[PDB]
Amino acid sequence: TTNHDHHIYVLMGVSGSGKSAVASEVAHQLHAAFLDGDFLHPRRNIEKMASGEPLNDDDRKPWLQALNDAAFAMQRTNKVSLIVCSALKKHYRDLLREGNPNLSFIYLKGDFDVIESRLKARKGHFFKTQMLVTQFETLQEPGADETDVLVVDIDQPLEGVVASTIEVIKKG
Amino acid sequence: TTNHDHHIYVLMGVSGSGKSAVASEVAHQLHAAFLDGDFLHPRRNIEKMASGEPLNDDDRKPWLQALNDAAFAMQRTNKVSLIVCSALKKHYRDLLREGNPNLSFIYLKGDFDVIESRLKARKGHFFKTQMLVTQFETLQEPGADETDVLVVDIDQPLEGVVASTIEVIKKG
Ligand SMILES: Nc1ncnc2c1ncn2[C@@H]1O[C@H](COP(=O)(O)OP(=O)(O)OP(=O)(O)O)[C@@H](O)[C@H]1O
Ligand SMILES: Nc1ncnc2c1ncn2[C@@H]1O[C@H](COP(=O)(O)OP(=O)(O)OP(=O)(O)O)[C@@H](O)[C@H]1O
Ligand SMILES: [Mg+2]
Ligand SMILES: [Mg+2]
Repeated sequence: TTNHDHHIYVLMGVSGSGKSAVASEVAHQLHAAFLDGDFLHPRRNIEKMASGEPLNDDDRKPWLQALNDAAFAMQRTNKVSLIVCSALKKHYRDLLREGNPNLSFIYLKGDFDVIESRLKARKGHFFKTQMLVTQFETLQEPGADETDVLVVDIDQPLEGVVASTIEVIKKG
Repeated sequence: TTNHDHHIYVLMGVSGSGKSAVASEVAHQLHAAFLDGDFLHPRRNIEKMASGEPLNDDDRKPWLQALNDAAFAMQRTNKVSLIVCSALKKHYRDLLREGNPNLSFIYLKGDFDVIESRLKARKGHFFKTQMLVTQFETLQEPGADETDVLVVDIDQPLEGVVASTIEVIKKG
């Protein structure tokens, strides 16, 4: 049922760290399945969000379980499946891990100043520094004790992180 | 909550019509959001199918309702959203339509001989005739009364199918 020769990689990291760009390119070049985790939020969450209220860990819980389940499905028919999910808290990672031993994470790791300039570089985008601060505040970095976590250096042009991500995926 | 300025396109058609190959390349070229609808099956459907049994329409309902919420979520942040779902039965399509007035279908239309040839050209694939035959039996072509349906000619090279898809997407 779990297909141990198929693997799932959750692209994680704070907002602006490259999750969508990297994951978009990596799936293209690898012919891999690709799911953006934001699309699994229940109707409930989309409406809360539209109304400007910020989700809570109790709201994230149903979203994450659906993420879990979608990972379970993707691994039924693809050797390599990529999911985009910031996954800031260890506890979110545990919820994704459950029942998916063939799941691992690729942490797109960068420090604050690198990500900030990358967020600023978008024409017309009004940058609120506080948004990023909190991202980093919320971030619970996966340490070495989290052994299904691979880490990729973002202080690199898009092509590099894409390559490092590929290397990380192919490394076995 | 319905962003009436954003749109969702459900690429549909029988097995082998090209849904995946076309949606992939098209989302790539348009930088559109993309969801393979098979990834939204509830846990139980996956197991049921893991066990070798085919889904019945009761199984499909919650699958489709979840896909519906997924389209709902996608249109929140993407101007163009692609979803792959063969959606053969009118009923499945209504399930998708509900609460999504900004959703429409893109029918990858073509006949047996053409689809057959293509499935057969898969290297290593032992073509089983009955499969495709059942697909066509099950197909309830969207007639003119389904006004949210766009049609594309599959009897054209992939990249033309792509362009024709791109053309109907940009047509408005
Ligand atoms: N390594 C890179 N080098 C230069 N620019 C990059 C790199 N990676 C991503 N970018 C750009 O920086 C911005 C942030 O990337 P992206 O949208 O993928 O981040 P994200 O992690 O998905 O953010 P969010 O989680 O908020 O949706 C984008 O404009 C993207 O084009
Ligand atoms: N118009 C095209 N011209 C030639 N070959 C095509 C064309 N479109 C798709 N193909 C090829 O035909 C095969 C069927 O395509 P594809 O896997 O995208 O169909 P599908 O609708 O997603 O089928 P399924 O629902 O079974 O996954 C693929 O191998 C694809 O590479
Ligand atoms: Mg993103
Ligand atoms: Mg397909």
